[PDB]
Amino acid sequence: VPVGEELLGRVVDALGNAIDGKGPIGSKARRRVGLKAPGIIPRISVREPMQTGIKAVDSLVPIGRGQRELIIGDRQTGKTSIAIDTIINQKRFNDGTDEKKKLYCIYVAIGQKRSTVAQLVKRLTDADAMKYTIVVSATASDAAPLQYLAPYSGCSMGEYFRDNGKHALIIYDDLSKQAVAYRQMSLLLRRPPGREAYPGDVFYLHSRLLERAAKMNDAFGGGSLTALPVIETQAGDVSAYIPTNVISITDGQIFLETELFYKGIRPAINVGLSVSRVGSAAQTRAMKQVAGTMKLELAQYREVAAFAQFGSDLDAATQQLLSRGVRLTELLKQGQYSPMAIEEQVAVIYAGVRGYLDKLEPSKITKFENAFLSHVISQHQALLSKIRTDGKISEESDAKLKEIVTNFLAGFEA
Amino acid sequence: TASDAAPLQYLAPYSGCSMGEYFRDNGKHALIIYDDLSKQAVAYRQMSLLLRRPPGREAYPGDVFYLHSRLLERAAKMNDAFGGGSLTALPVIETQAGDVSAYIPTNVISITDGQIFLETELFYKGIRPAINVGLSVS
Amino acid sequence: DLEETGRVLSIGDGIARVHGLRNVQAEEMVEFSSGLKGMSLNLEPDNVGVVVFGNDKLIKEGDIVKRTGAIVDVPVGEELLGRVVDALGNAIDGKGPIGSKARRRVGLKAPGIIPRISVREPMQTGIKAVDSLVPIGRGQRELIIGDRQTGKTSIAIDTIINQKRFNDGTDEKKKLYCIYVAIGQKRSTVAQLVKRLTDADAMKYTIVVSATASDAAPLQYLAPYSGCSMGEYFRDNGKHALIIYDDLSKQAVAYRQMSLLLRRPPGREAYPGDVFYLHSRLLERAAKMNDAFGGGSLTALPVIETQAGDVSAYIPTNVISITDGQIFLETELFYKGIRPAINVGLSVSRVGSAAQTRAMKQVAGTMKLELAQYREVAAFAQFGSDLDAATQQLLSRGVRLTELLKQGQYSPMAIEEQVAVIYAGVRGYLDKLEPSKITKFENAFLSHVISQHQALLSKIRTDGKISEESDAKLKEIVTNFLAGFEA
Amino acid sequence: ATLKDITRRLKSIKNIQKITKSMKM
Amino acid sequence: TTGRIVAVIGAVVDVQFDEGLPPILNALEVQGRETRLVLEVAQHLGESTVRTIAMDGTEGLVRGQKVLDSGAPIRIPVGPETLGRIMNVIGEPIDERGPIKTKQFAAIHAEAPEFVEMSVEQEILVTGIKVVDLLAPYAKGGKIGLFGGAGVGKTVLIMELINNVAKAHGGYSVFAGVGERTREGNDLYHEMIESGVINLKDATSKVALVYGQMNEPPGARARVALTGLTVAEYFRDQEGQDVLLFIDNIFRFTQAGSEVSALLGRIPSAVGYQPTLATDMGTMQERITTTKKGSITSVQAIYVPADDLTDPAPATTFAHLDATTVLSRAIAELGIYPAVDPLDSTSRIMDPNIVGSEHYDVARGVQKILQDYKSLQDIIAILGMDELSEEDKLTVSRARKIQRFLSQPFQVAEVFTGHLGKLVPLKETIKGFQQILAGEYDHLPEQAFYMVGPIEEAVAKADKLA
Amino acid sequence: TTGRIVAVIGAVVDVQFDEGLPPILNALEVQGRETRLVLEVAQHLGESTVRTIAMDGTEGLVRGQKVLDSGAPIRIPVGPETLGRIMNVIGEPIDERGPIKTKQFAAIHAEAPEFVEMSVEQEILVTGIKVVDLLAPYAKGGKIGLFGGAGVGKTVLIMELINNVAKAHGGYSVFAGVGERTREGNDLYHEMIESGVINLKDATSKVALVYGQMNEPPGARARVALTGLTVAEYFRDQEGQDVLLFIDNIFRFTQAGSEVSALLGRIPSAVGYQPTLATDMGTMQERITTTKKGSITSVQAIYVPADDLTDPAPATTFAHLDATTVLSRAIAELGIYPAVDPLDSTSRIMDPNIVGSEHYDVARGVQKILQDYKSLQDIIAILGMDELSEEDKLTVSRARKIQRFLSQPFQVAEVFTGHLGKLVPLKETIKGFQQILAGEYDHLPEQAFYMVGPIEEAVAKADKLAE
Amino acid sequence: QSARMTAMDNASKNASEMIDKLTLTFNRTRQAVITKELIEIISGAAAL
Repeated sequence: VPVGEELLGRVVDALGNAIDGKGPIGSKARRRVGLKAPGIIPRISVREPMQTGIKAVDSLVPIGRGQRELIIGDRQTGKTSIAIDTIINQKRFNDGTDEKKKLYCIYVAIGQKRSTVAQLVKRLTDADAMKYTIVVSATASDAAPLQYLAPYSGCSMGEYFRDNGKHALIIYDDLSKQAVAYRQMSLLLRRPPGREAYPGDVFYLHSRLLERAAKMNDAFGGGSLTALPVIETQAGDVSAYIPTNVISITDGQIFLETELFYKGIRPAINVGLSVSRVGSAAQTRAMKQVAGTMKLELAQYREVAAFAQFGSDLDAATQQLLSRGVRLTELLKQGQYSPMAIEEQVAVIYAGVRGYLDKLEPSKITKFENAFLSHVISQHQALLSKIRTDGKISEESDAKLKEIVTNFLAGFEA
Repeated sequence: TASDAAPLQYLAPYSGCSMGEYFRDNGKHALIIYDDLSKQAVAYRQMSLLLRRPPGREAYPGDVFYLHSRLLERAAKMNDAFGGGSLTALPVIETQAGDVSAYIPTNVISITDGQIFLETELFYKGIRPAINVGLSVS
Repeated sequence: DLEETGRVLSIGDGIARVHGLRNVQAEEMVEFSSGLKGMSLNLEPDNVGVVVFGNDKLIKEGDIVKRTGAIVDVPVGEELLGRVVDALGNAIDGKGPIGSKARRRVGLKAPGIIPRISVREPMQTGIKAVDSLVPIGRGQRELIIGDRQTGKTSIAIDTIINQKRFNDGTDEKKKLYCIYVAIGQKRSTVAQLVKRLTDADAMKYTIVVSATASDAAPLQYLAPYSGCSMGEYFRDNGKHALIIYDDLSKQAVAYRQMSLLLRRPPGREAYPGDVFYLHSRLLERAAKMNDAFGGGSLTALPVIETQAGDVSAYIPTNVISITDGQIFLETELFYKGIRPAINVGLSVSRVGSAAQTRAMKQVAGTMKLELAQYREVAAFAQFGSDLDAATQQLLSRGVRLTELLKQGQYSPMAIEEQVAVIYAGVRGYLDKLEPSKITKFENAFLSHVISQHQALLSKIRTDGKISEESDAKLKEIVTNFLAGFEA
Repeated sequence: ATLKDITRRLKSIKNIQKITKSMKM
Repeated sequence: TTGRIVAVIGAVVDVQFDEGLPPILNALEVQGRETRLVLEVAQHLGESTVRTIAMDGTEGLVRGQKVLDSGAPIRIPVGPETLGRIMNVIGEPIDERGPIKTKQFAAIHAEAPEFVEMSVEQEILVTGIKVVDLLAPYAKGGKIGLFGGAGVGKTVLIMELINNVAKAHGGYSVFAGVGERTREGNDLYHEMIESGVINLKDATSKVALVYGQMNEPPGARARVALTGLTVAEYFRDQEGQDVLLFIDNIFRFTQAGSEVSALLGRIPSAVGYQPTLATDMGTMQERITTTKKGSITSVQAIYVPADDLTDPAPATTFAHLDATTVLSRAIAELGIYPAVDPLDSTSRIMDPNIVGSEHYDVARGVQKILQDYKSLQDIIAILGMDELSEEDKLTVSRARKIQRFLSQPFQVAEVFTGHLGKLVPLKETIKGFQQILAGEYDHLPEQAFYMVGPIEEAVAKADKLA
Repeated sequence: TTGRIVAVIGAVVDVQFDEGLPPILNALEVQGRETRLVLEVAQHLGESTVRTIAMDGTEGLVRGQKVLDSGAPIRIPVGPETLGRIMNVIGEPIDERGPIKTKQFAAIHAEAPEFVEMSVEQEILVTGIKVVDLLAPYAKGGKIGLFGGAGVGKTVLIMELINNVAKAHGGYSVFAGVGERTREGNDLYHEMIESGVINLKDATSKVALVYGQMNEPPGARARVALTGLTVAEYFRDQEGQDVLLFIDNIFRFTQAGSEVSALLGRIPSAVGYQPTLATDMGTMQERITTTKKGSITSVQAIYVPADDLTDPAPATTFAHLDATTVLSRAIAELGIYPAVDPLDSTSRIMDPNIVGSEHYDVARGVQKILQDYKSLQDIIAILGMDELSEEDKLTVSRARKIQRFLSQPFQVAEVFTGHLGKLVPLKETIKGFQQILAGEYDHLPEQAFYMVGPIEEAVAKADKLAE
Repeated sequence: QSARMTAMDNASKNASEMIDKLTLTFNRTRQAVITKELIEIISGAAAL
C-alpha cells in the first residue's frame, strides 16, 4: 500500500484509496502490509515520553515512544476518548519547531460505523489535528478481508515514519472487530475453528502486528512507532481469553471500568489493574519526581478503603492513607478534549502528593485545580516554563511552588 | 406419547392444529392444547442432532423458535368476511426450577399473547391453582 | 503377503495406518520393520490404525509391518519384588533381568460374582484418620481424590511403608505385597519415590510399574493393567496384594489422546464413549476371593486428580462411581494445618467396620460421632460470643479430636498405638489440655508407652480390644503422664 | 458467574446463615 | 444368514451380509469363540453391511470372522425356573447352578401396552409398610424413585418389599442390577439367600436376579434393564400377577445409553447425554404399567449427578415417577426403621380423589404434626422444653409417638433382630395414626409404639412396660 | 533428495518427493530464497508427500518450488562458543557478530535421560525473596515454575532471580526466550552486557542466549525451546557443568503447537488444545533435567490463559516441577509485589527433614494464619467485625501485616515501585515472620510492613510513619 | 433482644434464600460450560 507524508490529513480505505473524495494521494512510496517486526539488534530501550495529556495516564501508566499500551474496557467506558485526547495533545509539539518531538498519528477504524468515523474526523478537523493524522477506515459494511487487513495497512504507513527517524503513533480501534473479521474470513476458507470459534492463531494475528510498534536505535534513525490498540471486554471481564491474549503482547494496559465511570471517576482508569511495563523510564524527571510512588500508594489505598467500609478501629497511618487516597483520586479526574501540558500536570499532582490538599474537602478539589492552574498559568508562567524546560523540579522551583500552593490555598479557603 | 418415534411426537402438534383449523376455517370455534411444547422441542432436537444440524444454545438447532412460531401463528381470530371463526391455543411449556429465562420458555413467551405461570411454592403452600398473579399476563 | 503382513500407508501423531494385515485380531501386537511394536486398535475395512509404541520417527510410509500373533502379556510373580519395571514389565532400575517364570495377560476379565466373599480383613494404612474413619478392607477399591498437591501420593506411600510390620512377621496371611503404578509422572518424582521407599526398606515387598511423562501414550495407557496382572498373581495364589494407580487421571488422558487420533467420536471433555469402561474393567479386577479360590485378595488405591475441587467433572465422576469409597483431600484443610488433609465429613468407606478391628471400633465409634457433632457447630466457634456449655463442650471435644487426627508423613502407626492415643482424647483426658499442645502430648505420650508399656500394647494387640483391665491401666498411665506433662 | 466465585459466595453465605440463625435463638 | 466381520473398532462391530440382512435389533452370534459373543444390530449402513454393538469384549475378533444372524433380538429364558437364578444380559446363568431351563424364551426388545390395554384407573399397591403405605403410597404399575444409599437400610427394604409382594399379592419380583459392582452383587446374592427370598434347595425363591456388571461394555449395561423387564413382563402377561421390577440404579441405565450413543458417533446433546435421552427412557419406562392382564411396579434406584435435580439425566427420569421413597440417614439415627423420611418422601396418588378423603386426611394430619414438631425442635433445645403450651406440649407428645409408630419390624430381618416381622394392613395403618392424632393413646408412653405392627401392639407393649 | 512444494496454507507446507522420502523430524531447506527457510517434516501423508511446519514466513512460496532434504533434524552450533551469543531456532547468530565457530553441532531433537540417570540430591537454593524462600524454597538442580496470567510478574520475577542468583553463579546460564516480547530480549541482552555477564570483547561470557519471539510463525515458536534446551544440555553432559536454564515462557511452546494443530488435521482435544499436548510436553520437559553427569536449575515462566489455572496447559505442567511459584492478579491488584499466592505455591523441599523445623514451623505458621484470615474475609465483609473474638481479630491483624511483610521492593522494579530493591537473607526472613507470628509487633501499623526488606525496616518505617 | 431476634430471623432467611438461588445458578452454569465446551470440540472436528 501507498505510504508516506502524502497521506497525512487524508482518509483512506484499507488499501490506500482515498475516501474523503479529496483527490488521489500523491504517493511515491509503497510498502508491504505484512512485514516482520524489526529484530533485537535494530532497537533501543524506550526512553522518550509519549504524553497523552491525561494525568491519570501520564502519571500512573506512562507511555514512552516505541511502546505498545492497550486501551481495554466494556462498550462505552471511554476507550476511544483516551485515543482522541492523545492525538489532539500532539499539536503542542507538531506546531512547534523541534522535529524530534513531533508525532504523526494514524487512526485505524475497524468494524466501526461510517457516521461515527465521519463524526471522528470532524472533531479532529475542528481541533486542527487532521494535518498530522492519517485515518485508515475499514468499516462495518467493508468486506471481512478489508477489516482484517486494515490494521496491517495502517501499520505499514506508520513504519514509513518509524524507519525514517520520524515518530508515529497508531491507534487500532478496535482489535476485537478485526478478530471477528479474521474469524469469519478464516472459517469461510474452511480452516477448522479453534478456541471460542477463532482460528488457532488469533494470538499470532495480533502479536505479528503489535510487534511492529518499536523504537529503532540511532543506527536506524532513532525513529519509532507507538501503538494504542483497543480491545472490548464484556461484563468487565479482563481475564477473558482474547483480552488476556492481547494484554500479553503489549507493554501495559489502561483498564476502564463502567463502575468507576458511573461513580464519577472519569477517566474510568482502574489504577490497580492498569500497568505500564516501561515504568518511569518513559517519564520526565518532573513527573517521576511527583508520581514515583503514587501508583502503589493508590493500589494500597483502594484495599484499605475497602477494609474499612466499616471504620474498624482505624489507626492514623491508615486514616492518613485514606485522606491522601481520596484527595489524589479527585486530582486524577479529567474532562474531555483538554489535554494538559506536562508542567501543568506536575503543578497539580504536586499540590496533592505533597499533602498541601490533605485538609481541603474532597468536593472542593476539582474546583481548586481549575482555580490554581488558572493562577499559575497566567501569573507564573516562569515557573511553568522552567519546570517544563529544565524538565525537572529544581530546589528553588520546588520552593517557589510550595509558596504558591500554600498561600493560594489559604486565600482559596477564605 | 413417550414411546412413539420422535418424528411422530414432532408431528403431532401440526396435525392437531390442522384439525383445529377446519373449525376455524368454517365459522366455527376450536380450542387446541399442546401438552407440552417442551417435549416436542426435545423430539425435534433429537431429529436435528441425528440429521447432524449444528447444535446451538442448549444443543437446540437454530430453527426451534420457528418450530414453534409456525405452529402457534395458526391459532387466530378470523373476521366476518372469513367466517368469524377462530382457533385458541393453550400450549404448555415445562420450566426447570422456575427458571423462566431458559431458551425454550423465552422462545415461547415471545410468541404467545400472555402466560399463566404456576409456582411450586404456591402449590405446596396450598394456593391452587398455583397461579402467580403478578407475573402472569393476558 | 497381505495376510500376515502389511505396509504403512501413512504415519503421524503416533498413529500408523497399515494396509494388509488381513489376519490381525483386535488389540494384537504387531511389529514395524525398525523393531518398534504397535497394537492394533482399529480394524477397519481398508486398513489397520496401529498405535505405535515409541517414536514415530522410525516409521515411514511403506515400512513393512508383521503380525506377532501374540496378545499383550507381562512377566509376573515374586521375582518382580523390589524392582522398577516399565509398562511392559521390562526392568528400568538397571539392576539386571527380572527372573520371571510366569507371564500373565494384561487385560483379563475380573473374577465373577461367585468366586468372591465379603471384604473382611483389615487393610491398615497406619494413618489414624483413615484407619479409624475411612477403613479399607482387603479386596476393596478405595479412591484417594483431591486437587494437585494435597497429599494424595503421601497416603499411598505411608500405606506401603506400613506393611513392613506384617511383612517382617511370621503370619503369612497378614503380609501384603505392594504395587505402585506411576502414570504420566516425571522420572525425578519416581526416582525420589523409590528412594523414600528404599530408605524405609519397603522396596523388598514392592514392585514399581512406571509409565512416565515421556513414554508414548499406549504405554501410559497400559501401565495400570500390566500392573494389575502382576498383582493378580498374588491374589489368585492365596496371597494378598495392594495396588496404587497414580493417577487414573493421566491414563484417561493417554487413552483420550489415542481415541481422538484414531478419530473415534469424542463426547464430553473430548473423552471417548468407552472411557468409563476403561476404568471399570480395571478397578473390578480388584477383589476378595473365597477360600474355595484361595482367600487371596487385591486391594486397589486408585488416584484421581480433581480440578478446583470439581468432584463432578467427568473422570472423577466415573471412578467415584466405581469404587467403594473415597478419601477426599482439601487444600483449605491442608493450609489450615490439618495434614493429612482428609475431609472427614465427605470421605467414605462403603465396606466400613466390616473391616475395622474390635480394638479400633471400641474407639473409632464415639470419635466418629463427636466429630460429626462438632462439624454441626464448628462454624459457630469464631463468633460464639455466648454459647451454652452444652455446645461449648462439643467445640472443645471437636478441636482436640481434630488435633488427634493430625499426622506427620513416613511414620505410619501400629493399630495398637492409634487406639491408645485416640482413647486419650475420646475418653476426655485431653479436654483440659491446650489445643496447641495435643500434637506434643501424643508424640511424647506415645514415645512413653512404646518405651515403657510394650506389654499393654501387646495386650490390646492380642486381646484385640480394650479389656476392662488394660482400660484401667491406660487410665493411670495417662492421668500420671498428663500430670507430669503440665508441670 | 464462575463456578469458582459462585462456590466462594456459597461458602461464606452458608456460614453467615449458620452464625445468623444462632444469634437469633 | 452368515455374515462376515468387516470391521472392529472397540465395542462396535460392522458385519457384512452377502444374501439377507438382519433387521435392526436382531442379535447376531460370532462364530468360533471360547464364549458367546452377541452383537446387537443398530444400523443399516447400506451396501449389505450392518453396524452392531458387541455385548462383550471384541478382543481377538478378526476381519472376515463369521457371524450368524440369530434372526431375532436377544431372547432369554423367561418363566418360573428363572426365579432365584442369576442371569446375564442374553439370559445366561452366572451363578453356576447349571442351565436356566424354561419352556419359553422372550425377546428383550418389546413394544409397550397399546392404549386399549391401558388400565384407566389409579389403585394403590399395598406393601404393608406403615410409612410407605400411609404417606407415600406406591401405585400399581407406577414407578418409584428410591433415594438414599448405604447404611440406611436400602437392601433390607428392597428385600421386605419382595417378601411382602409375594405374601400380600402372590406376585413375584425381578432384580435388574444395571452397572452393578461385582462385589456388591455377590453380596446382594448371599444376603437375599440368608433371608430366604432366594432358596437354593427348593422352589420357593421369590426373586430372579438379572445382572449387568460394571465391567460389561456399554451395550450390555445398556440392555440388561430390558432383559430384567422381559422377565417381569412374563409374570404379568403370562400369569397375570403383580410383579415388582427393581432397576438399580436408573442413572447407570442412561449413562450406558450415552456410551452406546457416543460409540455410534452421534452428536451428544445438552450436558453430553444422548440426543435420544428421552426416547431411550420412554421406550423402557412405558412397558412398566398395569395392563388388563396384570401389572409391573418398578422400584428404581436414582443417582442424581452433581446434586443437580435439573440435570438432564434426573430431570428426564422424574417425568415417569409416581412416587419417591427417600431413605434418610438422619431418621436412621433416631433408631427409626425403616428409615424412610415422612416429609421428604412423596407420591402422585396422594389425592383424596384417589386415596379417599380419610386416607388423605390422616396422611396430611401425620405430616403437619411432624412438621410442627420440627419447628419446636429448635426452641426445645435452646430455651428449654417449657414455655410449651397445654397445646404445644401435646403436638410434641403425639408427634414423638407418631415418629415411632412410623417405625416397624421387618420379617426380612428376623434371622437378625431376634424379633418378629410385621406386615401392617392399609386399614390398620390409617386407623393406627387416626387414633394417635385423635388423642386415643395420649396416655400411652412413647416406647410403647417403637418397633411394633398394628396399634393393638402399641397397647400390649405398654402393658409389658407397666 | 529434492521434493517440490505442492500446497501452502500458513505455516504448514506439504512437500512431494519423487524418490527418497525424508524421515519425520528431518529439516528441509526451501530453494530459491533470500533467507534460509527450514521446514520440519511433521507427517507422512502417503503418496510420497510429507506435511511440514515452516520455521519462518511462508510468503512468496510457490506451488512447485524446490526443497532439498537436509538429511537430519535441525542441528545447531553447540559448545562454549555459544556463550555471549544470540541464536535463532535454527542456530544462526542474530546478533550481527559473525558465525558461531563451534567444534560440534547438535540436533535439537533427542531422547530424555533414562530413569537410571536421575539424581535425588535436594539442596535449598536461597534467592533473597521473602515469600519464595519462606514458603516455597527453590532447590539447586530442581525444576522451578513461575505460574501467572498476563501481566502479574512472571518475567520481573525471572529478572530478579537472574540478578540474585544467575549473577553470582559459577557455571553457565542459558536464557531461551520462547514466544515472548522482542523488546524484552533487547532489554536483557544490553543488561547482560552492561553487567559483564555477556562480554563482547573476550571469552568471559557466562550466558548463551536463544530467541524465538512473538513476532515469529508458530513453527519457530514450537521449536526455540528445543534449541535453547539443546544448548543447555551440552554444558550439562559434554562439560558436566552446573547449568542455570531460564525459559520465558514455556506456555508459548504449547500455544505454538495448538496454532498449527488444526492444519495438521486433528480433532481438537478440550479447550481447543491439540490432542497430543501432554505427550508433546512430556518428551520435552523430560530433557530439562539434572542428571548424574551435570545439573540443570531450570526456571520456567508459565503463562495461564484467561487466568484459569485449570486450563489444560498450565494444568498439565505442574507435574513437571519440583517447586512452583503461583502469582495472582488478585494479589497484584492490591499492590502486593511480588504477587505470589502464599497458599498456592509449593516446593518439594518444604520438609522439616530438609529445611529444618524452625523454617518449617514458621512457613506453615504463616500459611495457617493467612488461610484462617481468607476464610473470615468474606464473612466480616458482611457481618462486620464487632462480633469477632479478640482471639480472631488478632489473626486478622497479624495476617494483614504478614500479607504485607511478604511484599518486597525488587531491584529490577525500581522503575515500578519507586523503591530501592532489597534482597533479604534466609535467616532475616524466618526471624521476621517468627516475630510477627509471636505478637512482637502487634503495636506497629500494617503500612509499616508494606514494601520493605528486613523486619528492621518495618520498625524504622513505623517511626517515619509515626508522623 | 426482640429486635436482634427479628433482625437475625430475617438475615438468616435471606441467607438461605440466597443459598438456594446461588446453588441453582451454579447448576445452570455447570451444565452450560460442559455443553459449551463440547459443542466447541464438535465444531472443530466437523470442519476437518
